[PDB]
Order: sequence, then C-alpha cells, then structure tokens
Amino acid sequence: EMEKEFEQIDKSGSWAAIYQDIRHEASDFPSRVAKLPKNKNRNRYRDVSPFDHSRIKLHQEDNDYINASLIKMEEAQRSYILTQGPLPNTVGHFWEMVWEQKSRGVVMLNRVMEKGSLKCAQYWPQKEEKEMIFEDTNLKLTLISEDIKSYYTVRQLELENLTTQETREILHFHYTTWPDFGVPESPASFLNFLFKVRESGSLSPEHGPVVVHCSAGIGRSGTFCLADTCLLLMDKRKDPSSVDIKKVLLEMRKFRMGLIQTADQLRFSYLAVIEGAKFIM
Ligand SMILES: CN(C)c1ccncc1
Repeated sequence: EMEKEFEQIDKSGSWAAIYQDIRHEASDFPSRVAKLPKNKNRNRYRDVSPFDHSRIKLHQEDNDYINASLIKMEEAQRSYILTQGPLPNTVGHFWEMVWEQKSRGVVMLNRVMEKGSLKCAQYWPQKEEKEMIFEDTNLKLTLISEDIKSYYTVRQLELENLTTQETREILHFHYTTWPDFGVPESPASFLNFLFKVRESGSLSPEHGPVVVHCSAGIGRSGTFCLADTCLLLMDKRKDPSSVDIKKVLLEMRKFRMGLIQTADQLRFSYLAVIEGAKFIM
C-alpha cells in the first residue's frame, strides 16, 4: 500500500532517490520528426519532444507536426493528448488538433504569465463579442460563457469549421491557482478540479481524448493524468492496493518523455491519489 510507502519515503526523505530511479528506468524512443529543422519553430523547448510512435499528426499535407503525444492507458480505458502550451504561431495548429481528434475538453494547468514570462499564447477569446479566426486552419472560436471560481475557471467555447460550417461545443477547464514555484500545499482544490472534468463527460470514451497542457506538457500535465488513471484503476481492480503509482508513471512515460518533472510533483501525485482514494472508498 502507497500510504505506507508515502510515510517510508517521507520519514526517510528519499523523494529525490525514488525520482532518480524513475528517471533511469524510463523509456527512450526516437523523436526524429520533432528535431527536423522545419519543425524548429513549432517547439517551445528544444529538450521536450514527442516520440515518433505516439505523436499526434495534423491532417494537413504541408507539415503534420505538433508537439503533442497520445497517452493510451489500456487497462484504465483512458486516453489523453498531452501537449505544450501553444505558441503564437501554433494556436491554429492546436485548434486543428482539437477539431481532428474530436476532443470535448481542454485542460489548462498554467497561467499565460508566470515568473514574469509568457508560458502560453492567449489561444481563446476574452469576450463573447470578440471571436478569434485562425486563417491558417480555417477555424472560428467563440466564447459562449465563462464561470470564474476561486481555484479554476470553466469556459464554454464554440469551435466552427469555416470549410464545412460544422460547430462543436468545447469545454475549457482552466486551473488558475497552481503556484509559480513548488506544488499546492493540499491536493483538495486539484481533486475538486479533476472531479469537475470527469463530471463534464470530457474523459469519456464517447469523445476523442481530452487535451491536457501546462507550459511543456510534462510536469503539471503529468500529475493530472497520473492521478486520474491511478484513481480509475483503484475503482476497477479487485484489490485497490495493487495499484503502484511508480509502475503507472513508467507506463505513461512510454508515450511522452519526462512526465512529472520534480520530486515535489511525484510527492504531490502520491498525496492526490492517497486523498482521492478516500472519496473513492
Ligand atoms: C520557438 N519559440 C519559443 C517561439 C516561436 C515564436 N514566437 C515565440 C517563441
């Protein structure tokens, strides 16, 4: 059981050591498409690349590349697209991916500005009456409504394919209170947020995979998927204590490098799953 393992690692202060064993055990696959010179301007960070085998392809004949990975968790029956916060030049690509993958939800775990730098382009409209048109990908995006709460905002968006005039409703789940440094002290508001995304239907197999991002699409984004998958496996298994968070993280790292960036994010993931297990038992 992980509550017991949590106390062992915490009382022995071994979090950096566990985190290093995960780093050394993690898969390494080619990411040749990400490193093509023509893709250089499509990557926010030169050391964060999708693997070729799990990368999302755009259906545009010109350049199919976006920094995004499909994480398929077979036992949990959950898929996720993890991507970087869009760049000024990739906002049209991002919405093209949402359209093509038939996603219902976008989960954003960062602020546009953190530590005095831009972590993400402003890729959604700020006002109902000022819609955004992405000329490169022929999409129109409208803010329909916005519900601002203390820890998160939920926005209803209409995405319109200008080529075919089809429209879809997209839900934007924006977690707004992750601190600039470190992790939240308590996982309560993060769990509430995760249950709100689940309640929306955005994580359900009827729809395409949810799109999850922070700045690089590996740290906070990693915590989100890891918590969700672990809690779902605890519902599904005869013995919930058979769920090993280190094994699940390693399985997810086959699909995208570097998921969970710090020993602090690993500790917070344990805490979120341990606390979430109480609401699930
Ligand atoms: C590659 N990169 C971080 C950028 C590209 C275009 N504008 C801003 C940043």
